[PDB]
Amino acid sequence: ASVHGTTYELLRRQGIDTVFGNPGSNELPFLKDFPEDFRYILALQEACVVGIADGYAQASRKPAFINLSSAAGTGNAMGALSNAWNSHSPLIVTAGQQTRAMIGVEALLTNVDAANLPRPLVKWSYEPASAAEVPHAMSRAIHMASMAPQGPVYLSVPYDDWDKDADPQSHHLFDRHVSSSVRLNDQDLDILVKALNSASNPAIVLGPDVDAANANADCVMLAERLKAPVWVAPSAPRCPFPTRHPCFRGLMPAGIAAISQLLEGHDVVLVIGAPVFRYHQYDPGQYLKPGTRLISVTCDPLEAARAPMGDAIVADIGAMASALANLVEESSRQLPTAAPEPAKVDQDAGRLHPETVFDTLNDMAPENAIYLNESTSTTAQMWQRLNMRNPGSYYFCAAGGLGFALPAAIGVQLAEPERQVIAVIGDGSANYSISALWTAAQYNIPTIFVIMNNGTYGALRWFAGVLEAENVPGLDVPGIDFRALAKGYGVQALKADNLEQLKGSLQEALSAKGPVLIEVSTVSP
Amino acid sequence: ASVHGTTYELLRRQGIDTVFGNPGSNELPFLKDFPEDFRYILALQEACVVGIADGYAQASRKPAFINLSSAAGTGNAMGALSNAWNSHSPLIVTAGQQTRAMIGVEALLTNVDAANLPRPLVKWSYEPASAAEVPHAMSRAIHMASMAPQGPVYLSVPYDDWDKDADPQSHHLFDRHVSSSVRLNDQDLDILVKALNSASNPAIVLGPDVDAANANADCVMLAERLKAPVWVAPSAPRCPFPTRHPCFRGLMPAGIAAISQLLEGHDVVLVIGAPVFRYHQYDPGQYLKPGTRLISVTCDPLEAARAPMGDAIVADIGAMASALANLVEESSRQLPTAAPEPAKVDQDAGRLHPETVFDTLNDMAPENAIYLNESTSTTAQMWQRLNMRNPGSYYFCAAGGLGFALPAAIGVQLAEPERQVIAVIGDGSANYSISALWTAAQYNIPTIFVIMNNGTYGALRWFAGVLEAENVPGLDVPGIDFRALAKGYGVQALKADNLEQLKGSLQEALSAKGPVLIEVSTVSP
Amino acid sequence: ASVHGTTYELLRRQGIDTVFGNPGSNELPFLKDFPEDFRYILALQEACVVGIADGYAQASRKPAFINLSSAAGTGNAMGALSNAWNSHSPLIVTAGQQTRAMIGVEALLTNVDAANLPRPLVKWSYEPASAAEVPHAMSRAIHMASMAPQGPVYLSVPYDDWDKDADPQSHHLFDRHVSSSVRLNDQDLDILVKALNSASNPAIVLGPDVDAANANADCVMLAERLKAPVWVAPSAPRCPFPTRHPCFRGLMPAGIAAISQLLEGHDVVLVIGAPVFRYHQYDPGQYLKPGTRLISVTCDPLEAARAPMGDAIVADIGAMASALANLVEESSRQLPTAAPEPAKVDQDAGRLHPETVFDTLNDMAPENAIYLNESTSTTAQMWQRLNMRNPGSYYFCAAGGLGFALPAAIGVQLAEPERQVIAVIGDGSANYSISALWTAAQYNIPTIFVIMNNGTYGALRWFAGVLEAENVPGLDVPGIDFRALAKGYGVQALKADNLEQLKGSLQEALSAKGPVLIEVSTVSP
Ligand SMILES: Cc1ncc(Cn2c(C)c(CCOP(=O)(O)OP(=O)(O)O)sc2=O)c(N)n1
Ligand SMILES: Cc1ncc(Cn2c(C)c(CCOP(=O)(O)OP(=O)(O)O)sc2=O)c(N)n1
Ligand SMILES: Cc1ncc(Cn2c(C)c(CCOP(=O)(O)OP(=O)(O)O)sc2=O)c(N)n1
Ligand SMILES: [Ca+2]
Ligand SMILES: [Ca+2]
Ligand SMILES: [Ca+2]
Ligand SMILES: [Mg+2]
Ligand SMILES: [Mg+2]
Ligand SMILES: [Mg+2]
Ligand SMILES: [Mg+2]
Ligand SMILES: [Mg+2]
Ligand SMILES: [Mg+2]
Ligand SMILES: [Mg+2]
Repeated sequence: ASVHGTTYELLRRQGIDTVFGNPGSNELPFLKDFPEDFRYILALQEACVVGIADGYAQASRKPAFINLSSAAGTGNAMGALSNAWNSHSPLIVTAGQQTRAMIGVEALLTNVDAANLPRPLVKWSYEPASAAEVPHAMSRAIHMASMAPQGPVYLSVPYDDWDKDADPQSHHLFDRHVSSSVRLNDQDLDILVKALNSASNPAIVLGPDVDAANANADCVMLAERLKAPVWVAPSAPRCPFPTRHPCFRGLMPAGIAAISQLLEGHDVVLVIGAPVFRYHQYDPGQYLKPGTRLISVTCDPLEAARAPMGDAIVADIGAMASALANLVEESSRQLPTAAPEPAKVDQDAGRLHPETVFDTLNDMAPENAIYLNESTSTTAQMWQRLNMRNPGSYYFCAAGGLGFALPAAIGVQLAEPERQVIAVIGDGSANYSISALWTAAQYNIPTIFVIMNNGTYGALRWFAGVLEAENVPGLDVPGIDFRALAKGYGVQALKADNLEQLKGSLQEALSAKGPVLIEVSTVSP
Repeated sequence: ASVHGTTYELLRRQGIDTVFGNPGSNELPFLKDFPEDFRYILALQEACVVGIADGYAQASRKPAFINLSSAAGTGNAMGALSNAWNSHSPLIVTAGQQTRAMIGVEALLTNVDAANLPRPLVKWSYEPASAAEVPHAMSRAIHMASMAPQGPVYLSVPYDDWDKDADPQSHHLFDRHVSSSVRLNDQDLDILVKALNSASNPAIVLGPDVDAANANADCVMLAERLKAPVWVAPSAPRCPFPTRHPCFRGLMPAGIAAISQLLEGHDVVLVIGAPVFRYHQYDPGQYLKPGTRLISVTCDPLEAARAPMGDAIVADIGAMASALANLVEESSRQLPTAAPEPAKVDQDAGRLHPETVFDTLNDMAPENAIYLNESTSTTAQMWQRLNMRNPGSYYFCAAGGLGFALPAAIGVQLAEPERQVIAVIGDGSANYSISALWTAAQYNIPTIFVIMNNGTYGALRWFAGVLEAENVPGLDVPGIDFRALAKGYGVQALKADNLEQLKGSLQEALSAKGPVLIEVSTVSP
Repeated sequence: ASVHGTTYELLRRQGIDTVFGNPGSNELPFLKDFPEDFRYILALQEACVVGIADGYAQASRKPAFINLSSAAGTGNAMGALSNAWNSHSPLIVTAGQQTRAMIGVEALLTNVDAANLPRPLVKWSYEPASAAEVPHAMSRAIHMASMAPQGPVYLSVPYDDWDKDADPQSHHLFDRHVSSSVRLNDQDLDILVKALNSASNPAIVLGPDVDAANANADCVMLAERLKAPVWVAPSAPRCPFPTRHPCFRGLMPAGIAAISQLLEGHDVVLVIGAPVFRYHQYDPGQYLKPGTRLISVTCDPLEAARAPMGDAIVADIGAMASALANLVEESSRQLPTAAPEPAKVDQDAGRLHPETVFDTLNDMAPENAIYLNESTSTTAQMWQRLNMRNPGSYYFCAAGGLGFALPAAIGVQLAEPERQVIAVIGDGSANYSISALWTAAQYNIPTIFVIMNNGTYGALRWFAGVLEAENVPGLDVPGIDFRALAKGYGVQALKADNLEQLKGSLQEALSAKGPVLIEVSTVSP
């Protein structure tokens, strides 16, 4: 067998059947004789390639495979990799390298010091020392991406390797099963369970690794047993809990003082599947108030190490959530009562308040819709206004890197063909990965894109106001016609200048057979 | 509180009470006002500092704290860090940096790009962005070193940071408890247990993380239940099993073909706490023979990812070994019978055969002796000839880096004051970290050093023979007087030119009140 | 031809004929069939290997070639590499890697992520992607080490590469000539010359790259023409000027305020071949006083970029010094008058003051002696008391990393067999690379080692006093018998407890046929 044949067999035996890519010369010897059982999903720029693959991996809860073009292709994707790192996305990023005979002279397309290029945004980065090593290196990449804490990995392959003879002993790679599905030993788990049972006023905080693990239902059971309020950890990349469940208390503010104030009076705070904590704004104060102790369950040693307070347990979130939910006592305390309905903001017949948009989406979207958020000034209102009953219903750029949601929404829709994906994206954010629209059109992936057009980088104007920072340049983005951009890439386009038009446009989009972009005229901050 | 006061409080609250170091200018502001409850152990060169700390950590099964002098001090220790990486040794390596005001100009003693210096031999490497961050960074270092898979970490601290005011919120760091004491979920563990119970001819292979976890006794129970032979994984850094137990089969040869041949006919091979596998010599063939399947339990994702065959489970070795030992059925098969006694090699009244030395050590040493090995051509015979009944009885440089055993033997003896440590070190190896002897003398740490003097780099002569490599320079090391070196550093010295003298010297050494070096004249290969 | 044959031919065609090494398994296929025209110099630990090679390179003014054993060997040398980086030493560091077939599994002796290991202390670091690339990679290493600014480089080679067929086109590598012997263009050089000619009170500061370039005599001519005082830049690794020439003003204090004060009243300060500046102690103030402007000529862009003041020119020091010396006008100003003789310190019949030792060395040593300094508390007095008329007469650890002088003195003596080398080394410093003594004995390299024994880390006690730092541990190093250590490694040993004995010992050492160590009892600080 050739290295080419052996590598594709390894991929298929490990459950990989799709290649997300943008091709180049160094990758042609890999992509040739492309297996008939594999799919290739082309995107027009590498931030888009990786964003699509990322959405696909996060929604499918399995690794996604990517193929990029040497250093420049890899480099174009590095902003996307920053998000993937923070979301623990299992991405296998491969890039083609020059033929071994031309690497020394640094021929055009040589990826110099290749393994260092994507650092520090990958768990493992490597270029094999010989062609016959390639299948083994691929095996390492697959497992490194897939083991807790999941994350992106990078493999660079000289293009002449693919046609070389494989080592017959590579067959031992094909069916390897590697598990990190582990939980705290019985003795210490019993101690934890007793602490939870004994708490007088427990609280629960959930992060994105809960949704990644599909631990949502177990966390619901845990919250109901403990009769505990449930918050989502700040800067949330995913939604880990049904947002209209009686215990739900919403998205935590991303500030030190704000969080300790919210947790005041709670004697035990159990954090599951989140960093402690992904703060953003400078909001100095106490990490916790006197009387509150914190216990974190995380899949990531780096998270456990850097928490400024609390105990921690490093384990698989699925295994831990299931064990805790099934072991804790049913508290005799009263179940928390549901948060009240959000207020209806006054809305005239002109430009749309974001609150109006979210209320309308919630009214019209199917109950199993999936939302993506890259409308950076409206996140708090989005979290209050969308009833998300099911797992896998929300994605937001985990490192705050714009250019995620547009392509990721296409990958999510590919992963979940029966769930309508609706990406709510600001006019500023829409540009970073605008060419991803083409992939939706070409493959007829029926994502709906809602562009919130207020003509400005609103979140930055807000932060500038907070800083009392005057005379900041570059905050306005006038003069973008999103319907024309959609037409440019072959996506049906609609405009909504008022509520009547928004309702009409959404009705049309929800009944469409392909992707649709709706440009919404929203109020200026 | 100052950063100095807060950091020492964090260290003591996290169980650290000893600093292994060689001091420099950038470290004086850390070392001043040294707490009266802490010990400082000086060594004269940094390979020695780190080797001592490494032995101490491995034997104590807890992190050891190191303080080195900027880049040059760190650099002098990097060979020692290579061993520590391979042995999963929990080492907190700190180094002083220039004052922040002088870093930009690159004043003398500036550690440039400090965090990159010890890579790739550390789990985490960092320099804090401000003085008030230092305690938090130290907390991260402690936990990163201590979490599975354990390993060395690096923290660089500008010397002006220590006198600055600490953040009062740093108190939340002091008592953090972080656990990685995890094992496979019940459902999948039951599957594993059933596979072991159903095996017709199981075999067990154990690596150093078993001894690190003190899982030895549980592995004995497991082997007795399964009625399975037990091998030690190749290139063994520690001894994970009693070497005269009936199931014990010794050290595996470090070759691909040799290992698959040894495992032939075993249907299930369970590897615990080892890489799969730390081969050395080129010995091509099948990774496993038809009919053999392999299951690896490892604490290290990097090990699980790179195994060329078998399934893997990434979990704590202590928790897994205990669970397996207590869950498996007692097989009705016959218990394996003990390996026969080693042959007595013919010995005249002249220079000592290594076999004679090991037999004599085994005869005379206490049953709870601890051995270290850096006699590179005699390892196989050492493993056959020493009855090591107890955990923590053997150490060998885990990355094959010479200069480990001499200082490590001092750290081990410090960790285990009631167990006689005997380091068996070749004449070549003895030189790498020779100045460590001084620390044994100064602190009266009563390690016994047995120098095997055959005048040559014997293992290299052997490998050259294997390669049929002629005209290799640099293989002979004549003209070293080890008694004089011992005298130079204040250690009692004895010579053994024959068996009578070896017995006399060992009797003297075993009754001595301080460290003793015995130079043994061994046969030339 | 084989890669082995082709690589040794490249080395010899590029002027390399000596390998400094400590061998290991991965290097045996390189070292076998060692060419009869090459020398191999063995040292017993890698800090010693690199120190010896460094002294050899610095004194010979040409690259030195080193061969180390995988990661652990490389790591043991990293403190030595820190000095080599700061001294711009052209060192070609090679290390053996595992066979390509065993790299993936990370067999024992695999150097993981090899090229990152010596960073940031090398100019270039690399592992070739195939065997046939090895000669080209070696060519790159040779030239990278040798081009201005000179420095260490690193090449990792899988051991199976050596026996493979070389590319016949590699012959084009053999005779490549690469020059960086460049100077400022005529127009701008004329501007510089006019500025120097027009200065009313110029001063000159010289650094180690002057001595490396053998630009010393040209700098003497320049100073005589400009009638300018000459200082040596702080933390001096080499001596760039005759120390009894009338213009000489000595070693600058390594402090910001001290230097600007010394330069006050000088309108133009010309710095040649030094960083601006290698300060050490914290001594805040003005970088330059009003009225002083600075112009730096440096071979190193990194130095030019980081200077906090002045203009800079990046060019070859030899070419620039020669051009300036020959272009400037002869000033009608009076030539500076020579510094007065140093005072004779009172000396009784007991332990030696360092001043006495240096005066005695100056009295007894040949006029072409070469000194090395690792007596850290006595540097200022050494610089005042040794008349060093010739180039290449002084070396001091350029990054302040101890363990340099003892091995470097052996390399310098090998480079300069007709010039008596005298290394003055503190009792503390002597231990870092003590085993280097063996190389001097084995190859009969007649270096004289003068150990200044005061029982303490004196420079650290001094700095602690400056910090008013109390209760610092680890500052005393009692109980070392240096005569016994010398005997241990086969070097003739003498002791000097008083001046009479010092004179007798020096007379004996200067007439000896081999290396000699003199242990001098010096006064305690
Ligand atoms: C790749 C990238 N570039 C720039 C930013 C900075 N940025 C920017 C430019 C924001 C404004 C986005 O504007 P929008 O139109 O998408 O949404 P809002 O008007 O609701 O803020 S929010 C923010 O953090 C970023 N996060 N990521
Ligand atoms: C730091 C370092 N340098 C060099 C080596 C190479 N090496 C060397 C030099 C060996 C010979 C050791 O000789 P010895 O006298 O200690 O023992 P034997 O004579 O029994 O081999 S074994 C080996 O791998 C190494 N492993 N580590
Ligand atoms: C590799 C390394 N380790 C530690 C130091 C710290 N250090 C040390 C330990 C000094 C004392 C040297 O003592 P000495 O006996 O050689 O000389 P003095 O007594 O004259 O200071 S000076 C100094 O910077 C260093 N520079 N380099
Ligand atoms: Ca906007
Ligand atoms: Ca030997
Ligand atoms: Ca001293
Ligand atoms: Mg258990
Ligand atoms: Mg699907
Ligand atoms: Mg490094
Ligand atoms: Mg379970
Ligand atoms: Mg103890
Ligand atoms: Mg010109
Ligand atoms: Mg010469």
